[PDB]
Formats: sequence, structure tokens, C-alpha cells
Amino acid sequence: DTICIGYHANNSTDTVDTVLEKNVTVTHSVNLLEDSHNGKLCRLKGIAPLQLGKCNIAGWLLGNPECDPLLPVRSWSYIVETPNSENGICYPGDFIDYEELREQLSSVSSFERFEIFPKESSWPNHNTNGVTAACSHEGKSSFYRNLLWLTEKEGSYPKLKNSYVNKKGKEVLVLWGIHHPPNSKEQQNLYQNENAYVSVVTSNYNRRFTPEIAERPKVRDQAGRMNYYWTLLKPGDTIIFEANGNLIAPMYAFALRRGFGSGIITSNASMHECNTKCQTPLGAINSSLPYQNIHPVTIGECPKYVRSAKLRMVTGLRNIPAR
Amino acid sequence: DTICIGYHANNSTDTVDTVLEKNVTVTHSVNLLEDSHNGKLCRLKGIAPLQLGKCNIAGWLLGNPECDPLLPVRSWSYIVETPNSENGICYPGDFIDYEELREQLSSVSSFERFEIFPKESSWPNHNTNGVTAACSHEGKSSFYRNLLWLTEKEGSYPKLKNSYVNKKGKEVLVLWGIHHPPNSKEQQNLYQNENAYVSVVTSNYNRRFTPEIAERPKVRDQAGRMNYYWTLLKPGDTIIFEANGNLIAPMYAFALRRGFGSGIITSNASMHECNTKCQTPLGAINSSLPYQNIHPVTIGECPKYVRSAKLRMVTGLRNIPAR
Amino acid sequence: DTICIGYHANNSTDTVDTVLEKNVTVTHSVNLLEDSHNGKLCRLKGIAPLQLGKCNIAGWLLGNPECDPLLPVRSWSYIVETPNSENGICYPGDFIDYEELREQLSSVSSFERFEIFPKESSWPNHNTNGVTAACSHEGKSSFYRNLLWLTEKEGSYPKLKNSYVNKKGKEVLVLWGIHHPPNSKEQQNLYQNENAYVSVVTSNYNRRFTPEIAERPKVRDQAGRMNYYWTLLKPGDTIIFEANGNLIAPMYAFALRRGFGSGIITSNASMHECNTKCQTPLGAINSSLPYQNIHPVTIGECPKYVRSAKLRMVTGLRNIPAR
Amino acid sequence: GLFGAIAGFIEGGWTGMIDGWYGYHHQNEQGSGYAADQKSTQNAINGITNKVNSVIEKMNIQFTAVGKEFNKLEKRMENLNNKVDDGFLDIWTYNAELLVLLENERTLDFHDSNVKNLYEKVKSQLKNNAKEIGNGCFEFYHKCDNECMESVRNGTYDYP
Amino acid sequence: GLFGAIAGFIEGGWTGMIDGWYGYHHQNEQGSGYAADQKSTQNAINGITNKVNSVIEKMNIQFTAVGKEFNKLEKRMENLNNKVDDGFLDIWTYNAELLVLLENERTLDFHDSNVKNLYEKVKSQLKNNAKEIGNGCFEFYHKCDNECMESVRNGTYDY
Amino acid sequence: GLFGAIAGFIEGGWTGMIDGWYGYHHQNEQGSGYAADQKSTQNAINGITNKVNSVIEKMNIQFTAVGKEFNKLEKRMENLNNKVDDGFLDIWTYNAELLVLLENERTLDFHDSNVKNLYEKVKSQLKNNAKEIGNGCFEFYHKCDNECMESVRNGTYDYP
Repeated sequence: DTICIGYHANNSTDTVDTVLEKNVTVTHSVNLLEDSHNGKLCRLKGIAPLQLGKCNIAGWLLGNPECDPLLPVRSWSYIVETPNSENGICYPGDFIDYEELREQLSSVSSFERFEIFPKESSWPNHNTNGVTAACSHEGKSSFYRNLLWLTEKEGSYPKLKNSYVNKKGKEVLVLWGIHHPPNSKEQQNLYQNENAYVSVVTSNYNRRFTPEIAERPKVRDQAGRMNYYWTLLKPGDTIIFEANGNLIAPMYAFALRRGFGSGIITSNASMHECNTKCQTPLGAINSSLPYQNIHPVTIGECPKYVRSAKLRMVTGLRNIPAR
Repeated sequence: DTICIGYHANNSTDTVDTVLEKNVTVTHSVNLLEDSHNGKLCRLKGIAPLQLGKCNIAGWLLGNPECDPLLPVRSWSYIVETPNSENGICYPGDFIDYEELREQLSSVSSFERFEIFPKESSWPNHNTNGVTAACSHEGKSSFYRNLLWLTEKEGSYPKLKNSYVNKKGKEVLVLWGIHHPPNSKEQQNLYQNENAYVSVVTSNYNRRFTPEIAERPKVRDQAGRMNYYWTLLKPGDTIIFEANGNLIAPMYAFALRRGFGSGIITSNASMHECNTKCQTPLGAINSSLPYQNIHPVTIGECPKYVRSAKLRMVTGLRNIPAR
Repeated sequence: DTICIGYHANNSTDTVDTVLEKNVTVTHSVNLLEDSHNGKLCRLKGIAPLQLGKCNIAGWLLGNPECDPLLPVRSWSYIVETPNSENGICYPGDFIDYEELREQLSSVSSFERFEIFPKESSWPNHNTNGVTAACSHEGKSSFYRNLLWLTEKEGSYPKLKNSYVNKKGKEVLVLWGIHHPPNSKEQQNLYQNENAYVSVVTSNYNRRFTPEIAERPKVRDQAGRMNYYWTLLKPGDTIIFEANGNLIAPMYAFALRRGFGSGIITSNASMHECNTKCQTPLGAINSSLPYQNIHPVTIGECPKYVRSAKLRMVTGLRNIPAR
Repeated sequence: GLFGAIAGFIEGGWTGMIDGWYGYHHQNEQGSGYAADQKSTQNAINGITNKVNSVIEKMNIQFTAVGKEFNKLEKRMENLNNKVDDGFLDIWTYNAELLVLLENERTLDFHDSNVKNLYEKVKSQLKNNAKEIGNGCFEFYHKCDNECMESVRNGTYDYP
Repeated sequence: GLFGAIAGFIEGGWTGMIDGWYGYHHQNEQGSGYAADQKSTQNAINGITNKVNSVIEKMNIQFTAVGKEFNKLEKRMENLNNKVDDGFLDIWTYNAELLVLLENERTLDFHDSNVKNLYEKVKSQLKNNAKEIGNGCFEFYHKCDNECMESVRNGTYDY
Repeated sequence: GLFGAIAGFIEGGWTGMIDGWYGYHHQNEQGSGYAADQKSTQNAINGITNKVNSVIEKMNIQFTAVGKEFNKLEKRMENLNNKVDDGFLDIWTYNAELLVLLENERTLDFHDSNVKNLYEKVKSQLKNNAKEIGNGCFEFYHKCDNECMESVRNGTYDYP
């Protein structure tokens, strides 16, 4: 009669590393590294992301004619740009503090696009049909959906002054432009006044703009330039536009609502009717593991990104079938 | 005759966590996490902090009348702002590079407030009585204690040019303002000249300021605006002010002495006559422990902040009273 | 007859630290902390560094006469400034976005200095021989080698406009300056036109400069100032200069080639004909150890810097010679 | 092994025992078979389960983290951002890999340790009523039946 | 325990011993009592004291660290600063908790080992002159008076 | 030591042993001498080699890292860059020092364990043919020549 003391063994092939020995075969172990995603863009807890597609933030907020399909979108869980998000500004120029604007939109969960300055009743003494081939739509010269190109009317450009009181109960993102003709002749045909200026002010914003006229290389075959600006108008405050030329006025503005967890990602993956708590530019993750080696960019509640190829914690013991 | 080998046990109820098991009772242990604080704001190694109270850096450096109690303070160990530090600038406008100026004062251990341009003798041909209800004191219109509102005298505002040579042996902080009237009428009534300008230069600072006239929403009852600027005049260098209007001249400047370990904190705790080597916004810490979970903002020599609720290291053994 | 089981011991004097005991003498150990280095700045994988010596980046790119020996250098593995690199700009002023230009040059592996606007043929109606005592060479008033000071010719300064099309197939760094006379008199006899301006535009760059006349404290005996600007002209794009005065025109520009692993360091060490894969401001390192406590600044492939004085891992056992 | 049992004086494991990690073989006249020690196997499961849960719990969830844009004149800021992201990524990758490598070593030793203490625990019971053959086996002298083999498993026996 | 002594073949502890962590009981003609093994208790105190001092010493003093302001157009810089502050806070909170967890396990097992080695040291001294009656006790086969008991405690027992 | 052998019941090391870290001291009628146990010494070497290699491999190579300049109005950015550089440096210095300190303790315990297990391996062989002196030595009852001393070193003997 005998009785021996021994330990468990099985057919497991799971291997793990230790400080003294690499690739040790064990009986039980647990993977701590998530390396699987569904290769799709999904709703984040029921809410769909805003897909800019062929457009970028600039094209979207200015109202580039190429981004009309986006005009009706009011809420999203995160913003998605693609490698082909080329349509931004159509009339060459500089977008002042554009990166900061993108940062702002990054914490916006929703906004309401409204007419801050109705085209028909806002500018009685100025023409508002300014259009350009640089912003064409359907093969015809057009313009930004949210701005208005004001010009001389009947040989005259009276000094304009218009204001808007924010009674939306939220911050109102206001955008506008300043046109810079390539020569004094154009400045005159378009605005009459040779030495014009634009003034934009609020309780905490105050800037003056002077047309800088000069010949420049052609971009989208325009020698002219248009610079774009923006400011956040606090609830209850007033914004005042004053000009005697060169103002690319605000027509539509946005009443912003803030949220948390949003962000802007770049991806070439497609939107699907899927839901997740964790989205990466490559696909969504459904996991409880502490780490993931899928992607560093993350939207939601995800595992920590690490560069590791393998992270397995042994649970059982050294496996020695002894065959 | 017998002899047994054994181990200590006692009435300790101290518990510690381990990798394999949580809440294990042990005979001896040491806490490494400081969670006790003094409440109260203390002197740091004998030196008291500067309490701006109802004022903020802007109000203090410009000389906002609401901050007169602070005028005599010359040295401090750290700066304290409160949730009620509302009185900064009293005349609406922008304080250019205000954050950098705050960062600068953060390494200032002390300074001397002196008259860089005496009110009487510096501006023989200009009025200096200018005041505003925006900066009222004792229910009367007043003005910054460190600046002077220069205006027309006897229907005329001569071009002024005044300079100052830094012979203090230290960097001198100079502040000044540019006034922007709401309409050309005021521009002319106050400065006589319609196309005024202000120039300020040193061996390494060079800037020109132009009035930008325009109607603006009222703030503190002012449609006008006042922008504030500053610069550090190096030892031995000269600063030159030239202007034919719109200049809110420096009256008092600050000769700065640099130090180490200071900073600006926001606290609602009260100053007491206590001394400490480590101060947080919540209270002073007196400890030798390596960590603390009191507050991440620290002045002096303190333990490292961590989010941990408990950090106890067992020294003794598993307590098994065997009772 | 006896058989004993024992362990190795020797004369080794190696010591290591453990969590329970310090300075433990052991039989075999291995150092992991590299503390040895060349003095000596070496070639990085065969390529030599660019030694600016008594010059800084500004002096080099602008072509300060004091840095002529640098003019011919076309490629390098890294850039070296010394504690004595004081020769930058010689005519007093501000170098706009100077730090960003340093950062740009930090990823430049080589460039070709070429004549963007040849001295004879580019400015037919203007004088190009302006020089200053502030940028003297051989005891004679001279000027930057890559820029040209344009002035009035025969009593007149005609409006100029010149262009350059980037056909290099690489980015071209263009530099230029804007002169700011100390008074109206100097403005007149140097450029005639009292109210001048300079315009510089490309497909993505657009700026205008107005001379600001004012007496300023003298630097290098100059009461006037000169601001220097730069921009990167993309391949195929065109840069246009237009001015009616105050333009310090570009003469030579640089077609840049990008690389990786380079950077700017400050060293007091001397160049020698040595080759290394790892360079620090104190000397080169030849090591396979994971850590080094030599210097935090490194060029190449180096060990991680750490503040540690000692890092030795025991491999053998506790040494007990039992003598 | 740090304690000498697993892959030590007890050469290998038993694919035949499937009730736990540690147990007995036993072959009485009544029959053979395998039996796992719940006491040991369970305590082992509690510790290791707690370990894995600690490792997981310390790595609280990663919330939204995305890239940022910088204009052409903010190269320094863009590189600083890049240093920050690469730096944190280097540290966490390092931390994760070391912790696992180190704890895996500890876990194996822990098992070696448990098998060791189980062996000595029985040896101290039997004492003279059997001899230590090999591979951690005990050849009884008095020959005990299955019901007895169980006294050894539950920790009783009684017979120094 | 990793070594099987504490809470092992020596079920519980002695609230009766109060001179050290490890010791001996002993029943004699001249009476009973407890005595701590200064030799092994001190070594243990030196080791653990060093461990604790190392954990403390590695965390250098935390010098002034405060907040920073950013204007409305510096949202990206503000978030970068926030990412930095939280990033470091995450790593240190992680480091401190793991180091303590990991070392507490090591300390406990260290004590287990010490008791274990003390027991085996006495055994190799007594041999046939006593029998292991279990639970870490030894019954002598001869009379071992106090003077003799102390020879066992200071490891000089003459076989 | 955690395992009691080194600096324990085997009080000292042999400067005479120069073939490995662990070994046997010979004392027969034919003569005396030392001899390293290649089996145990090699396994120990493979373990320590892999350990030190792991520590090294985990600290991937440091690539170009230099300072940056900031103008006089970029004090906050400069301080941020400073907080970032000092923060990472504190962590890596802390990581390197702790790791080395902890692994050295472990390496020493490791050797202690190896010496212990080797001793317990030979004790089980000689168990009934010699007595345990106590200093880690064994006095053979029958006294065996060199050819037999070898049967002990190569794990055979088998002469209960």
C-alpha cells in the first residue's frame, strides 16, 4: 500500500515568460492584452459619430458647398475625419486659430445652426449675391452656406453696423471673413471705399481688420485671399459688426452645448449600425482586459494602449505531462 | 523538559494588503501615506504669503483702488488668490500676456514699488486728473494707483517723449495702458489729435499702438476699452514712451528680486501665525512620510501626492493571537 | 570518507545593494550604468557635426560676417553651439519666430545655399550697397551675406516687385528683414517715401510690414532696429516681394533636405577625428549598457539617462571566502 | 523550482488528476485512483485569483485620448506633445511587461511552494508508519485501506 | 506561508513573548517562560528597517508644484498640461500601491522563512537528545536545566 | 538567506571551488579535492543570464533627445517642458534603482535555494549510508572510493 503526493498536468500549450525563463509551458493562464477589434466605426453608447467624410472641420463650419449633407446634423458622440478630408476653405486664405477651434469643437456634444443675420433683412443697403468659382457647386459659382459676401450696391457701400444679442442661453460660435483683393481696382469695383476697415467687438473680443492689397500667386486660381475668424459669444452678450467694405459676414452661427468624452479622430474604417463603449480609428473594442495593443487613439472607456505583442499571466503551474 | 520555537503575537488590529490576500492583520506596520493637514495657511520657513483676497494679480499690479491694502507689501513666500479674487482690471479691456506676467511673479520673492514717473514734474504739458466711475473708490470716480490717465491740457495735447533709465540694479516691471475711445468725438475731446499713436521701446522691446475707435457693448458702464501691457526693463537699460494721445502712462513700477520655491495657489483657508515647510491649498503639512493624498498643489518640501486612500507597509508578521 | 556540499567563493570585492541589506560583497556582478565617455565631439556614423563656434543659428542663416567660415558647409549629422555663440544678428532687432526656425533646422540633414535674388540684375532701379558699422568685417562697415540692404537710387525709391519660383524640388527657407529708422530724417534719405510698406506673399504665407519710426536706446551703437522674418516656400510655389522702402531683401536662400536623429546641442568640447553612434555635450559614448549618468542630452542611439550614481546587478552569490 | 518539488524531487505532473492543482495518487488493495486536496488547491486559487484581480484593478480604464493638430509655426509644441505621448507609452509598456514577467516567476514558485508544504505535511503525519521511496511517494508499512487513505488526506491518521 | 512555518506547522503566535518576533518557550524544573532569539530578531529588524527606509528614500522630496493659467485661446496648451499632470499622477499612484502590495507579501514570507530557519537550526543541534513532538516543540531525553536551555538559545548546545 | 543554506548551515564558501558556483568537496582514501556540479551551476547561469538580459532588453535604446529654446514670453511653455523632462527622469531613475535593488535580493535568494536543493538532493541519496555532520557534509558508513564519490555527483549511487 502506497500514497503519493503530486501535481496537476494537462494538454495545454499556453506559454508565458518569466524573468529566469522564456516560453514556459503552463496548465492555466489568462491573456491580459486585447488585440481584437471589429474593424468598424460604431455608435458610442447609442450615439452616432459625425462623419465629415470628404470635408474637414473648416469646410463643415464655414459651409463649404461640398459639405451640404452635414448641415442638418445636430449631435454626435465623436467627430471622424478621413485621409480624404480635403474640402475645407475653398477661397484661399488663412483660418485664424483654426487648431484651437478644432479643440473647442472637441467638447461640443451638440449645437443648433441658426440664422444670426438673415440674408434678406440684415443688409438693406448692400448686395449679398457675391459668388466665386473657387466655391462652386453643381458646376456653378457659389459660396459658403454660413457666410455672406457683401458688396457695393448701385455704386455705393454705406458704412454698415449690425449687432446680435445672444439670447440662446449658450455660447454662440460666430464665424466671418475678411476679403483681400489682389489690386486696388478690384477693391474699388467691389467695395468703392479705397481705405476700408472691418471692426468686430463683444464684451471680451475686440479686433479691427484692414485690407492688405497686393498681387499674390493663384490658389484655386484666385489671386485674392480671404481670412477667416471666429469668437465665442457668451450667453447674454452682444457682438457688433461694423464695416465699410471687405466683410464676409456671418449668416448662420452655432449655439453650442458642451459634453465630455468626445474628440476628433482620423479613420478610413466605415460606419456600421453597431454599438460600443470603446472606439479606435481601426475599429471598436469590446473587452475587460487592462491592456490593448490595437491603437493609441481612443474614444470612450478602453484598455490602456501598450506596445506589447504579448501579456499573459500564468495561473496554473508548470505543465509536465510526462509522456 | 521541553523547548518550543515560536513567534510574536499581540492585540494589534492593523491590516495591510498583499498580492495574494487583502486585509491581513499584522503585529507591526508603518503608514507611508500622509492624510493629515493643519487646515490654515502658514508662513513658509518664517515668511508670510501674499493674500490678494478679493483682488487678483491684475488688480494688484495695476493698482486697482479695491486693492490698496496690498500697496505696502514688499516680500512674501508664496501668493494666494481666493475664489473671490474678482477685482482685477476695473476699466474693460484686454491684459496682453497676462498669464506670462503671472508666471513671472511666481518666481519673485520681493520687489520695491517706486515712482518711475512722478505725477507732478513728469507731464508738465498734460492733464493727469483723469478718473472713471469704472474704478471708483469711496463712491467717487478714481483710477489705478500705479498708472496715470494723460489727457489734453488747455485744448492741446503736445507729442510727449519721456524716458527712464533703470538704475535699480534689478529688472524693473513696467506697466501701462492704451485707451480706445468709443467714438471720434471722445478721441478728439480727450486727445485733440485724431490720428494718435503710442510708442514704447527699450533695448529689447519695441511696440507701437494705434487707437481703434468703435462703439462696443458696455462693460462696467464703459463703451470704451483700455488694453494693458507690460515689459521687463533690464538693469542699466532705458525705456522710452512717446505719444500724442491715448497713453495711460506708468506712474509706479516694480524693481524685482528673484527667488525659488514660490508660486500662486487658490485657497479659501485662512492665514494663521503658524510655520511650515509644506503648504497646500487646504492646509499645512508637517510630515516625513513619502506620500500624501491631501492635495496635488504643493508649496515647499512635501511628500508626493497620490490618489491612494491607504498605503501601509507591514513590518511585523501575521498576527495570530492563538487565543 | 566524507562528501560535503558547498558553494563558490573568491577574492572579488564587488558590492551591490539589496532591499534588505546595503553594500553586500558578491563573487560576480555586472554594471548596467555607463559612466565613461570620450571630451571630444565625434562624427555620427561618419558624418561630422556643424560647429557654429562663436556664432548661433541666427548669425549662420542670416550670414553674419563673423561667420563666413560656415558659408560652404552643406551637410552635417548634428549642430553644435558653444557657451560663446554670441554672434547672431549684428544690427539690433527682433528675430520673429526664431525658436521655431531653430526647431525647423533641427530636422535638416543638408541644404544648398543659392542665390534667390542675384545682387546684379535683381534690383536695376535701387542701390544695393548699404552697409553698417554694426555688421563690420575687417574693421570696415559691412552687412549680412545672405541679405541685401536696398536704398534710394539717384534720389528715388520706386515701388519694387520681385518674384521667385521654387524649382528646386525641395522646401526653400527664405529670410529677409524690415528696417525701422530712428527718425523721419533717416527714413527720407534712405528710402525717400515717408510712408512705406513691405509685402511678402506665397501660396500659404501673407504678411505686410509698416515701418515704425522712433528713437530707441542704442544697441551696437544703433538707435534704429531691423526685424528679421522667414518662411518656407513649398516646391513649385512662388514668393513675391513688393515694397516702396525699408526692405532688407533676400539674396541667398536655402533648399532644404530633411533627415532624422539630428538636433542642436551646446558643448564646450572639441571636435576630433573619432566616430560614434552616441554623442553627448560632454563626450561620445561607446556602450551596450542600458543606462548612463553622463548627460541627459544625447544624439544618436544611447543608453537611457538616469540620475543614479550606481547600478550594479549581482549575478553570482554572497562572497564568503571564510579566511 | 525555488522549493525543490515541482520538476524537482517529484519529476512530473499527473494528467490523471483533474480535481485540482495538488493531490494524492494512492493505490490500496481496494483500488487506485487520484484525489485532489481541496484545502490546498482552493487556497491557491484564492491567492492567484486575487493577484490577477489586483494586476487588472491597478490599471484603471483609459478614457478618451486623441491626437491634436498644430499649425506650421508650432513645431516645438507638436514635438513636446510627441515627447509626452511617447514617454508615457514607454513607461506603461515597460511597467506592464515587467509586472507580468515578475509575477509569473512568483506564481510558479508559489505552486512549487504549495506542493512542497503538502508533501512535508503528510511526511510529518506518517513518520515511521511508512518510508519515503521516490518521486514524493510513501510506501506504507502496515498497509492501510481506502478509508484510511482518506484519514491522511483530511489530515488525521494518528499513529506516529 | 511560502515556508510553511508561521500559520503552518506552528499554528499560532505567542502573545506571551514580547522581546522580539521569534523566540522559544521552554518548560523546566526551575519553571517556565518565554525568551526571544535576539540574534534572529535583530537581523530581521535590520533587514525590514532597511526595506522601509529604501521605499522612503527612493521617493525624493516633492518640491513646489502648482497650477498654471491659460487664456481662452490656449485650450490645447491647457489640455496638454492636464495630460501631463494626470499622466504622472497615474504612474506614481500606480507605483506606490504596487510597491507596497508586492513588498508586504515579501515581508510576511520573510518572517515565515526566519521562523522556519530557527526551528531547523535547533533541530540540527538537538538530534537524538530530543524528539519532535510537533508544532515546533522538542522533548529532551535528558534533563535540560536553565543553564542548558540557554545553550540552545545561543546555539552552543553541547551534544 | 531565505533558504538557510548559504551563510546558514553551510557557513562559508570555498575559494577552492573554481569550476562553478555550487559543488562538492571530496575526501577519500585516494585523496581530496573539489568539483563543481555542472548541472546546477549551468541552470543557475541560464537563469541569471536570462534575467540580466531581460532587464537590459526592457530599456529600449534612447534616441535623440535635446533641449529647446523659448523666447522671453514663453515662460509657461518652458516650465511645462521642464516639468515633463524632470518628471520622466524621476520615474526612470526610480524604476532603474528599485528594479536592481529588488532583483539583487531575488538573485541571492535564488542561489541560496539552489544550494539548498542540491544539498537535499544528495541527502536523500546518502540517507541510509552515512550520517549528516551538519556543516553540509556526510560521513559514509561504508566509506566509498572516488569511483563511488562520482556516483554521488552524477545523481546515481542508488545503494540504500
